[PDB]
Amino acid sequence: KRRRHPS
Amino acid sequence: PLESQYQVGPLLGSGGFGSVYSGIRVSDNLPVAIKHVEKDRISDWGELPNGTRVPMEVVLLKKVSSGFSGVIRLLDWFERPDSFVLILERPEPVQDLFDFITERGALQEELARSFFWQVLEAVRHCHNCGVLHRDIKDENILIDLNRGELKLIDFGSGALLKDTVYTDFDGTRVYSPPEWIRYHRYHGRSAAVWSLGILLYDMVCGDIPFEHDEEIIGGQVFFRQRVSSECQHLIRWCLALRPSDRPTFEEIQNHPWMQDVLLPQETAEIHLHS
Ligand SMILES: CN(C)CCCn1cc(C2=C(c3c[nH]c4ccccc34)C(=O)NC2=O)c2ccccc21
Repeated sequence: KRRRHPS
Repeated sequence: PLESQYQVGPLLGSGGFGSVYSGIRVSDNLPVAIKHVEKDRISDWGELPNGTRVPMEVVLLKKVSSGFSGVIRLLDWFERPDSFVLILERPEPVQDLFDFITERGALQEELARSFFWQVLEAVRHCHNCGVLHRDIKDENILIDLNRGELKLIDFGSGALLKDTVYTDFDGTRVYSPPEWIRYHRYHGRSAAVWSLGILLYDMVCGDIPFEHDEEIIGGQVFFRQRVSSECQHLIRWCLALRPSDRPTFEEIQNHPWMQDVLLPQETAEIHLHS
């Protein structure tokens, strides 16, 4: 489960 | 003049950094990126050498855009009544380091070493210019695939660099250090080095080490891929719980895993063209 991470 | 000098293309993306569009400068077809942000949505402000109220991001990009470097440079900016527009370098062809890693999985150490060195130089450049990025992560690194060159993006969480404590932060929690999580306090370099530790693990394992606060503060680094002992040691050093136990930029670039780095064109010929 790989993913982006917003600020 | 604004929409005369630059022909505007497709939206590249949007989020906490505003809306960013593909563009071409009309006087010389230079590929660029056009980033809009509403004044209503800007949380942080500064003052230019002219002495004018501008988003902090413009202040920081102007400090780092002198000379060539591993940073994406600010070519220009306009103010609008309800927004600011920044014109920025755009490589072509390009991919961000987050997608590159998703497509290719864990990187080979030689390639991870080349990338990570380039990011370390780019960050050193920032620090030398009095800028602290505060959001170093794979998603804020673009790869110029032809030249094998990494460029930093998104200075919207950044600050002026200083040696006293920071009590504000709003970059990416999963790349933020345990002293942020536990005390809402951190110092610039030591926090940067933590983020770089997370980034290196991301490069060599295929994903970041920690998703949850409890994992960040536990500082246990389980390696999910085969990674050399030297690289594991560097990463664990960057991810020391106590800030003062982390390495300096010099200790990192002098670490044995960091030696014999490929050149950017070599990195392209070997790992990117084929
Ligand atoms: C796609 N995400 C999650 C983050 C991208 C953030 N981002 C890319 C860019 C830039 C570029 C982009 C290159 N690919 C992009 C995809 C979405 C948004 C921007 C880009 C680029 O070529 N030059 C850039 O400065 C950028 C500029 C200002 C603030 C944030 C920026």
